[PDB]
Amino acid sequence: DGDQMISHRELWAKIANSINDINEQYLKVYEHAVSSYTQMYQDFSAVLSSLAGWISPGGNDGNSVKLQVNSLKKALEELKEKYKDKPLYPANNTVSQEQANKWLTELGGTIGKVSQKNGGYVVSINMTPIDNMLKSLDNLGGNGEVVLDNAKYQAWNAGFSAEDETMKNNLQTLVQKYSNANSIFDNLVKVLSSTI
Amino acid sequence: DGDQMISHRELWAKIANSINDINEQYLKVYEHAVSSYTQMYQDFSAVLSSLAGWISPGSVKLQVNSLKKALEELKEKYKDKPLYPANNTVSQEQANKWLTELGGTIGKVSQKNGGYVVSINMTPIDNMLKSLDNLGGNGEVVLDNAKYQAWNAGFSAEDETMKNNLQTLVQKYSNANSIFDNLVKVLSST
Repeated sequence: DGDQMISHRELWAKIANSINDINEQYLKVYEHAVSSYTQMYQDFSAVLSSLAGWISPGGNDGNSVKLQVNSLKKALEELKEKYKDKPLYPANNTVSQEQANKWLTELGGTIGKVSQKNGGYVVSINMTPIDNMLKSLDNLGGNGEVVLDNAKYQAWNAGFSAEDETMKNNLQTLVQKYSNANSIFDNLVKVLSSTI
Repeated sequence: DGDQMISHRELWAKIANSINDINEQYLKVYEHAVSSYTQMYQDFSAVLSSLAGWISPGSVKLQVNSLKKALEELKEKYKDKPLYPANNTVSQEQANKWLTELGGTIGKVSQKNGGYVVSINMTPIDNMLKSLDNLGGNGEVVLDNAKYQAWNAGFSAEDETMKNNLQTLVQKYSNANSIFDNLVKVLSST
């Protein structure tokens, strides 16, 4: 109904109510999701740095690689256990199942995963790239340091860097979605100051 | 002021005026800048599609004068085909607003007259012309195999910058439509 009148003063408060609702239920949700994933990937970036001390030349001739997988497996698993309790959304407590499912679609099923903490749910960080690394590590043969000829170190590192490339692509699109979310908020502010 | 009454009908009109303004002043500006830069690179493929015939054994010999006549023609065709605005000029303050939005790597603020435009940054085309210079030669050059790889690597690096310059603009434009789409959605039903 277009005849419904509203004061300029009532309109200012309704705008400030909608803006605050958006920043609280959309902007700050997107920012913390980006926040949690960079810090997750930053800790994984610390394991790639420590990977240098876990790979040295080995073998009879010396062309091969001697990767201590137990040290690398230990670091990737501690990274998993660190972020079981650090979800993308929400930042505090839990929310309903459909609220966790609504923000799973908005963020992406690849980046996040809906989990129940008993009663309430969260959108936890999807650790599929890390878990894919661990089982490929688990299949390398032996339960310790493995001598990897350049042909089969070629195959493992190609898949290891791919799961690393996945988390970067995941972080890139999460950063881009937050960039557009801030731009939608910015435009939504200018469109409403247009009324006065 | 604060006590003046407004109808829901008047609010719809003030919002439709802004969505129209955003389409004319933001989306269609992106649509033209993407197209104008796309036409240039598609024309740059000329010096590219002719590179194979301009290379032959000598060592390696390269027709630099032909490789240079075509690049200097590419700058002439887009000397006055700017990225923003599509027509006439704008303010310099208005032009710098879009130079930052599109990045100083693809745009370049120029003073056409009293007004300003954001022209296409032909620095990669300039970069290749200056290294085609340093090669020397009467009009055709014969190069050591070590330069031809050194030169062809840096030349293809300038083409790779224009390729990444284009798709970066293509994704910035597609994200602009994504912002406009969701901007209407939350406004269509707040």
